[PDB]
Amino acid sequence: RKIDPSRGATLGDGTPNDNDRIEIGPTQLAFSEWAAAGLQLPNLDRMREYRWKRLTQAIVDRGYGGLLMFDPLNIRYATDSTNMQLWNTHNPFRAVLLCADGYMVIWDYKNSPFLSKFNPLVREQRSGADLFYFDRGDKVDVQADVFANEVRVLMQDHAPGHTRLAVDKIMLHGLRALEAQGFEIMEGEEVTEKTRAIKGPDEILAMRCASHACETAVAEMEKFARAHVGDGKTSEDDIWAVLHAENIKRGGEWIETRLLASGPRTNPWFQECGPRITQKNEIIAFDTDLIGSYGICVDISRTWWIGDQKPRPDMVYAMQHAHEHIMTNMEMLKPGVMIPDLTANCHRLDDKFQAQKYGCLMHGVGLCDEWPLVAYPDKAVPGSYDYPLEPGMVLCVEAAVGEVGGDFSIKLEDQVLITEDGYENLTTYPFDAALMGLA
Amino acid sequence: RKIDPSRGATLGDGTPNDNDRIEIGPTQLAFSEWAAAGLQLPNLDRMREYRWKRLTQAIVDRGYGGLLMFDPLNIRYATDSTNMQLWNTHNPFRAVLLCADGYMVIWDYKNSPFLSKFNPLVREQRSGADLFYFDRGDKVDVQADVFANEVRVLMQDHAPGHTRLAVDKIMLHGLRALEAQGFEIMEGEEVTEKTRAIKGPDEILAMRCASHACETAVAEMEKFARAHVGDGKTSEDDIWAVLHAENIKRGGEWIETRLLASGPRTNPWFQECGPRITQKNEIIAFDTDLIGSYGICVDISRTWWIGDQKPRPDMVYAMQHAHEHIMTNMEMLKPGVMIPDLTANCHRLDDKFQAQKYGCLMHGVGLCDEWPLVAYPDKAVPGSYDYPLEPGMVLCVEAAVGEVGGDFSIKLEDQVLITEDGYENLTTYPFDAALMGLA
Ligand SMILES: [Fe+3]
Ligand SMILES: [Fe+3]
Ligand SMILES: [Fe+3]
Ligand SMILES: [Fe+3]
Repeated sequence: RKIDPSRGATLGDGTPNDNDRIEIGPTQLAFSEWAAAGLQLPNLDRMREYRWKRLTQAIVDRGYGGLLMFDPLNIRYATDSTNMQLWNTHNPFRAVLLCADGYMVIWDYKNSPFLSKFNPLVREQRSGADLFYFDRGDKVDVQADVFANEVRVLMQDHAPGHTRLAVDKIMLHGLRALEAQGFEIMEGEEVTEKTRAIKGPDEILAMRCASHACETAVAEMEKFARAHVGDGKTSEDDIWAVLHAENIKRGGEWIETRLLASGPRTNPWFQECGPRITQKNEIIAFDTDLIGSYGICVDISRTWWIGDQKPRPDMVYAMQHAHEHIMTNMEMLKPGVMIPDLTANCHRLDDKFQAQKYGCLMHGVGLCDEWPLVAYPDKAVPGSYDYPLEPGMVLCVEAAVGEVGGDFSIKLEDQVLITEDGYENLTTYPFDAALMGLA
Repeated sequence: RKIDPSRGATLGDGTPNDNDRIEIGPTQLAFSEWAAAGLQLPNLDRMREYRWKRLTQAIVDRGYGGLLMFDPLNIRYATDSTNMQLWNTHNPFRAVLLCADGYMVIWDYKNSPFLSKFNPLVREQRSGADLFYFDRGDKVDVQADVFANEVRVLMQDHAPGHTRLAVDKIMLHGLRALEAQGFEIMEGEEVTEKTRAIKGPDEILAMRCASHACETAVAEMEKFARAHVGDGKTSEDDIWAVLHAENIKRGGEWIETRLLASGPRTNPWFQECGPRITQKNEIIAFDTDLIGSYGICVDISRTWWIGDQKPRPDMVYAMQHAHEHIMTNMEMLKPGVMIPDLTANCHRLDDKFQAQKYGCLMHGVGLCDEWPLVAYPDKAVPGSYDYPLEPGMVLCVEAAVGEVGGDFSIKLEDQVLITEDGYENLTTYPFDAALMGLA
């Protein structure tokens, strides 16, 4: 019956206290750690209502009649319902229509209409939005017309007079079928990215929980790495596997990249975690890029020195330079600052680090990496992100620091909330004391 | 610095014996187990040439000038190059163009041109194919035109006279820009799915290795589950986490679904792995849906009974029925058989299992789930997959067996190669003896 005997009919996040329920979420392990940490749990019903209201408002503000979503991350934002998320990312079997009057319909996997029933804001569970060759072979086009006619009828009933339908991403068969029904297809991502960019109070609570769980998982990985690196057998993959397992054990969902590398494989950055046998007296740098508990992305980066010797002075300087970079850049953060002014006033990396610097100095984060992208001045494009920061935005602040042809790089990154009058760094994970020149 | 001291300049798959190399792949753990199991390793160079030749021929055969791929799994097929695959699945930053003359170009993440340089069949490494709102904000359109003009010039030089460009999936800004350059956009998935459907000799060797690694990882998971289920603490997530870690430790890449469930959460099927505390004397059913070593998908399902008591008779019957289903259907497999004849002649499940049966009785598999999909008679669509099986195809054979309103389901699934004369079941994982009604 109850999954948590110490509680009544509901868990702390308001969901049912029922070991046999369909809905998943954080494990008892995660909840125990969070309670011991004194973290306030999100109320999921209020969270789901917040997102839905805000997304509906976004449609209305643009004078659109609706938004059609095939990206599982947008579907997750709109409904909080998951279904084979990773398979869904490259197999578009799922769709959500949200109309300007708030009416929301999901076309789900035929076999699994029950996966969104926990959210009453999802008014209908249908099927048949899977318009790709694996699922339908030479008969995609017939179903594309069935599906587009369904969307037409829903829009006639729930957004009469509107011809503009925003779509995040759709297969060409789907696009043509919708256009044949008389829709003008608008850019759906411009709707979803800007909506998702402002977190409500429950999303922020959810993120604090996910962040705590992610930092716990990383601490397990550090413990494992410092204990086993340089034993002649332990690989990058061995270390990284710890993060995978500890995330899953806390109700997390997946990891977006393979960004953990050791020794000379840290420079250039973006070499992937693999079989390399790790060594004593070497750098290990990683980036969590992690979809964690409550489906919230925790995106932080740390660089470790592991060995009996001291790190080289150039490693210490680089680490200190990287730290100075993100602390200076996050100090720019407060409501009302224009994104291009972040670009213009950002901390200046030394010349020898300019060539291999990161693809941005900041980016948004929520269910994954999100709008905005804050480019360095030499890559920034005029008229691309002319908007101010607002309370409720969350930005990761980045530093990649390495020389061309060098044998190491530093990667640091913290996750930062915009508050009413400034910012709050959510990330508490320590910086390697030897690399920081403190030890 | 060799990663394998017992070898010369190359590893057994022909790749460099170099601990510090960029290229990732199977771990020393995986290679060690495969050697002990007596498995011949693929030659990756010949594998990569096989795929590239076959895909180029597919373009030529259709009278197209090129194939443009944004799906990371098609990119993986064409180049064997990974780059944040999971991030890529829902962030289309990457693109590969293959022209009718075999000329092949990748547009990669700006910061990482080196990630595909190990494959000399990739002739150029460019950037700027990232046409989505996160990456470019309100200036996607400008870059979409830059990108489309580059594709035009390449097609002019390497497929002159062709206007037909196959595209698997592209953002609408990209579609509009390509059509503005005079391209007729063809269905790219019809090209990629049919090409990937036939595995060459080295791909089959890679799949044998991946299958062995995955089966090893599942055996670790089974050991964990049988030792810890019913301790009042161990969750579905705890058990599943073992598969995650053991896959990563062997050079695997990710898991596509969350299909592991315990007790009453197995019925209906497609309930996701979650926080449920597992119980003694209960069914656990799961589906690996796993992207494993060498990036090969291993897609198998097993159902376990764990407890001091015997399974109920209806459980044993359902298991035997499920096993009979896949063995009977698998027996249909040999070259020349038309896919809808598989549909027409499949084993018939008992009436009480029909309503909740699986979405297909078979589907292709390679780098992930692939064409064809073999539907049950009541879902099959005429003219959707009118094609014969061929040697080198690999099909998973499925069984979901459960009653409406029931408190358990069985899920069984094996991965089967089509041979010159018939079939070869690649899957050797045991079936639960107690559920099979054996002492
Ligand atoms: Fe990151
Ligand atoms: Fe980041
Ligand atoms: Fe499966
Ligand atoms: Fe399958």
